[PDB]
Amino acid sequence: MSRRRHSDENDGGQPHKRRKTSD
Amino acid sequence: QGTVNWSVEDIVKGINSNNLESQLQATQAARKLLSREKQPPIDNIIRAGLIPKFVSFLGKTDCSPIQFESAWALTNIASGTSEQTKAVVDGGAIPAFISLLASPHAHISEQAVWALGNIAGDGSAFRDLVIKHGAIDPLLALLAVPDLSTLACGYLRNLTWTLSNLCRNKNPAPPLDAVEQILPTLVRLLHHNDPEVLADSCWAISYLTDGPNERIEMVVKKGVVPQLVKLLGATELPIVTPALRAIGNIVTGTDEQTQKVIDAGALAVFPSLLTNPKTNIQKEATWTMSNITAGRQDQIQQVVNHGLVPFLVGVLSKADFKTQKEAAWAITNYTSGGTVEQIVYLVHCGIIEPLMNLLSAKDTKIIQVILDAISNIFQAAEKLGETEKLSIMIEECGGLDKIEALQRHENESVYKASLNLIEKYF
Repeated sequence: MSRRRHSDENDGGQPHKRRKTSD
Repeated sequence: QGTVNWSVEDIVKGINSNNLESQLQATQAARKLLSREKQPPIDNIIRAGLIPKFVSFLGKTDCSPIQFESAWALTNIASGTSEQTKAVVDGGAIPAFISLLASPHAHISEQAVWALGNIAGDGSAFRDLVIKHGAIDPLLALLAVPDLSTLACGYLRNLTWTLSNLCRNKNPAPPLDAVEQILPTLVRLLHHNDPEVLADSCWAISYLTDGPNERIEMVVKKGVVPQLVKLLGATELPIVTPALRAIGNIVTGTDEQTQKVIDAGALAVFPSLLTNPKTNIQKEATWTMSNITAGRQDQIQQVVNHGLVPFLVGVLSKADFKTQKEAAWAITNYTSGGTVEQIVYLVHCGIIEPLMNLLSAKDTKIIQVILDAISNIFQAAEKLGETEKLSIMIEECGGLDKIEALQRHENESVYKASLNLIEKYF
């Protein structure tokens, strides 16, 4: 009766990309 | 001040000058535009046709500063929409960035790591394209040191982040051989002491275990489960969240994979997780529990032994609705697979009243789920001849009122389950 993650949910909300605004 | 707030027009003029220093100065000006707090003019830079120039500058071994400035500029273009990332890839940036991974200049190598992570972060196609161009070997070589602690913090964090994007996304999942290639380095990162590295390493593991049993097994066989359980108890929410995500993913696998989670001691952490002040943690934890109660009777027994049934009663009684739903699933699964004795224990812990109260929900499927659980519990009472005591317990807390009403519910399945319960026990 195991239920995997629903296809309509994201993978946890972490940013996919990052812009570098400082050094 | 010299390279601050140039117009795109002026940037183009400098870049088209064929004076390398003028080009460097203009590339830095572009970098600063693309690095500003608000609304970087990414499309304007793309429209000005600058990407091919920036890409060419990546190859200027003789002028490391323009390599860095252009890598930074390109990183930021690639950080935008899929169309903006595509523009960078279309300009030939992938192999050029991979070549820079070997740079003697750490800040340049790091910038290339970052850019490649943005590209891979776009989706499985670009992820897989970065892999085909051969990024994994040089990326892993940068981490091939005796002790990770010798690396600059920022550098290591960027490397971990880019590696996690290479583990990310499905349809399709990353190539099996790429995953196998990355895992040992990932396992090592999972034991590092920097909170940011730990968080991203856990995220990577969560992506890898979000898939069929074969994908889960690749990770579990590396022996990381005990470390994941340790991270599950971390103080930092940014670590607990991905650790729990991965543990939950693992227990969607076979009963043997689930046992590894139990054996590693994960259940002792659930009293805290199931009362965690972060709504999402309670929800994820209860979902995880529902997949554990879908296991074997000996695994349900361990849930019992760890005292987790009262915590499930708690969540059913009071939690965010999404969490209460996972709780309902946990109970239905439990009652479906449990022994008579285990099911009876459920009732003694007080499951019945909060189950009945949830029948007032406007969610059709959880009514089905709850009605299923009640059927299961009744079935267990039958074998004891105690059906009457349950019927009364259910009527006393207002449960019979709710069920009878559910005969004029417009869903077919709840219609049947309702009348059938009445017919049989009321």
